[PDB]
Amino acid sequence: SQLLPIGSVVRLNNGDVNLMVISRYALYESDKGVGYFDYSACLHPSGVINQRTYYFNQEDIAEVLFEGFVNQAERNMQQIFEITYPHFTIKEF
Amino acid sequence: SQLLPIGSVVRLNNGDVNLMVISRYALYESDKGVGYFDYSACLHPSGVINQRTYYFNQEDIAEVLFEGFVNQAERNMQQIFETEAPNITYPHFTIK
Amino acid sequence: SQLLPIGSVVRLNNGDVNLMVISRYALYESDKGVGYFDYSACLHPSGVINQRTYYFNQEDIAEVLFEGFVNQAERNMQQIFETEAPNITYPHFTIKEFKEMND
Amino acid sequence: SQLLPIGSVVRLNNGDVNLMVISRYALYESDKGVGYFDYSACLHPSGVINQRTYYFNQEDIAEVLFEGFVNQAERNMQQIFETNITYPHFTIKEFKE
Repeated sequence: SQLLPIGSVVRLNNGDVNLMVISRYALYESDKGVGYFDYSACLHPSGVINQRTYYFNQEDIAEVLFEGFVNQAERNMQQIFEITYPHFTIKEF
Repeated sequence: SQLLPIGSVVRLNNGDVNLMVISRYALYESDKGVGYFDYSACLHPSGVINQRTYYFNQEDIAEVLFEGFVNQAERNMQQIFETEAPNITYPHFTIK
Repeated sequence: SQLLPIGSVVRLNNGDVNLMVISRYALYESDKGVGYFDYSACLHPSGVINQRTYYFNQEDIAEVLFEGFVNQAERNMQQIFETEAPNITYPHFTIKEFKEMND
Repeated sequence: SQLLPIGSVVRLNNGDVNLMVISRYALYESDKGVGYFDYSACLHPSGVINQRTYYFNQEDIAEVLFEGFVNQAERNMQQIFETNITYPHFTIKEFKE
């Protein structure tokens, strides 16, 4: 249960806007190649109003402002969670 | 605060999946033209791992399983949502 | 038809790159709330190889280099633009209100 | 100098709506892995209003209703493009859902 559920609202260590988790273990094509982050996020509370997705990891989260829905499906999902692509950092993003 | 905040999880009438709200007053273009749906959502808890985006209105919601975050940023958008709601020129699409 | 159709390539005032309109009346979430710009734009001719989106208003266009497709679908949308333009409740953001990159 | 420039509005085979080219040689992640298409596009004339992105190849185009802006920058880019992504070339079948 190390990963946050989707809908969780967080703030990064160096950020003035709030993000909301929309996926876990999201892939990201980059100049180095196709890697993976821990989370993909949108801007809160505007939401998905464009194609701009934000990527970060748990180390980048400064404060979990709110945690998403955690029913038995989310509990079973994180159990299945516990990627061959490289692990990217926000600097790479 | 008539519209649910993003991150809320609901289920539509005769719906077989749990949908998590990701945007509100989402514009949708069809063959008829361009209209708006009250909400936009993705699958929970799988999330936005693809691009299968779901669109519905408030009258299509059967059960509100979870309510999203409500901070001061969300409260201010709800102030805009009251004045904007009766002034939306875009047509209102439906699921039917 | 005050707003340009999507695909229009313009150069902004004090600009350093070419931008193609990819949306009209785009919402922008800032640290001072959510507002709207007249256009959102990507880079020309590179396109959307990354997510470095540009935002501006009609008063920021220095020169319109190219106009996009104008079909009946685009004409039907401009019919909604004229009526909704004095009815947008969202606050009108300006480029000066934020960091003016590539400007 | 064969790829359509950005801003080109086309209709695909059995395409119920028109799409505007927003980028060329775009990577897309499928079950097989990371593959590339000839084009990535948004809906027309709504533009990029969400995270939805439409990917297709040149063989899927039924009609080019309109071609985007072409200048020496686009000509030099097409010359550069003619001058291979080392990725599998995906088809519109990878987008089953």
